[PDB]
Parts: sequence; structure tokens; C-alpha cells
Amino acid sequence: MLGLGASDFEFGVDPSADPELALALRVSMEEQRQRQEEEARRAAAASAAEAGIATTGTEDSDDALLKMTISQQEFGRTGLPDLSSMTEEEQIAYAMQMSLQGAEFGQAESA
Amino acid sequence: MQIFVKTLTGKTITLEVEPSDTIENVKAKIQDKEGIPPDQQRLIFAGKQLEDGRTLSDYNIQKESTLHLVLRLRGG
Amino acid sequence: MQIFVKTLTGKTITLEVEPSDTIENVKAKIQDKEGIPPDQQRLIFAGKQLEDGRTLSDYNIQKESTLHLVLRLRGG
Repeated sequence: MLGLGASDFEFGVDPSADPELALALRVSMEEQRQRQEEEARRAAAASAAEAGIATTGTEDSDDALLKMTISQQEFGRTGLPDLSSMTEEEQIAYAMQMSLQGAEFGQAESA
Repeated sequence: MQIFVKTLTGKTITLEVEPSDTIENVKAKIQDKEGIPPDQQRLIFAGKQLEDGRTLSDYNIQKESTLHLVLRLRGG
Repeated sequence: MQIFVKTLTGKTITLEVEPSDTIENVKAKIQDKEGIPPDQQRLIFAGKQLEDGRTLSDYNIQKESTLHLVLRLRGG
């Protein structure tokens, strides 16, 4: 035939054409990292007890201020459509929800 | 068997199936539970799309297996 | 092409561009009207994130189209 070009492969070759397939392969790689980190960190903790966490006292307050301050700030007040709490994907989750699930206008201009 | 299917919204569905079930049958199960059409639902596992004629055993799938669901669109 | 860009606060802007303009160019236009840098402006449409290298025609964006505007928020 006289084909062979940018037609036989337009979905299973370039992820830029479909972010659903590009995100699917990104979710699989992230899973392998969870098992490689949860297991890599478990071995780092058992070894830290020998020559890593050798301290007789208490010094776990610096992160408590980072977690306690962000735990109530990141998830505390929600009685308003705040934007600082929504990241670039969280804000996108709201902006994209209106683009597909927010066409409540009538019959003048809608996509 | 009870397998789980994760979607692109941090949501996983639990469907009871078997190793001799066809991928097309699984897609029909997610369509009746959610409503999405099967021709659009794409079952990808370990970074590989599954065929509709093949079953879950052809891809070495067991119970509590998490599959990656995707949406096919010919527009953008 | 007179298009409209809605924001999260509830304000739309009239951006006069063409179907061959890049998303980054549109962000610069909003930076001259509102007064915000382009690096802090994302263009979403049809539940899809528009790339800075792609143009308006790549996303089937026509005239009088309502494009969603997001605000970049990272550390630093």
C-alpha cells in the first residue's frame, strides 16, 4: 500500500496524544517505587538502630511543628472555596469538573 | 475471585470474577456498576493493555489484583 | 479570535488571539491585562491541561471559547 506514516500508530506510540495512557504508565511506575521505598526504608531503620538513631533523649519536635501546623492548615477550615488549599491538580480537579460537569447555562453557549 | 480496578480518580472498584473470565466481561461489569462504556474502558496491567478476547488468566492475574483502568477517546 | 478565559474567583477575560497562538503566548496576554506572571497561569479546557508549547488549534479551541485558568502554587 502507500500508507505507512502518522496513521498506523496514533495512540499506542505517542503518549502526548492521550494523557490517559501516559498517566496509566506513570501510576504503575509509582507503585514499584512504593515497594522499593517501603522496603528500602525498612532496612534503613533496622540499621539506624545500630549506628543511626543512637541518642538518649528526645528531639522529635521540629517535624511536629511542621506536621501539626500543616495538619490543621492543610485540612482545618473548609467553609469557603479557598484556592491556597488546592494544589495545581486539586484546583484543576475543580476547574476540570466545571468544564465537563459544569455546563449548567441553557441554550446560548456550552461545550 | 475478587479483583480490584483502580481508575484515574484515586478510586478502585472491587469486582468478583474468575481466572477464566474474558476482559470484555470485566469491562461490562464496570460499565453496569459505574456506567462507562466497555469499548472505552481500557484494562492495563504491569504496563500492558489486555485484549478483549483474552481472559484474566492469560495475563497471570490472581485475586486482590489491582488493574489500571484507562479511558480511550478519539478527540483529545 | 475573541475568546474568553474564566478564572477561579469568578471573572472572565476577553483574549483576542488566533488558532495558531501558543498557550504560553495566551498566558503573557493575561499577564498584561490582569498583571500576573505567565509562569503562575495554567490553561485548562475540557478537563485537560493545555501545554505551553501547544497552540489553541491543537485543543480544538475556537472563538468565544471559555478556557479555565489555574494558578501555579509550589514551594520556593
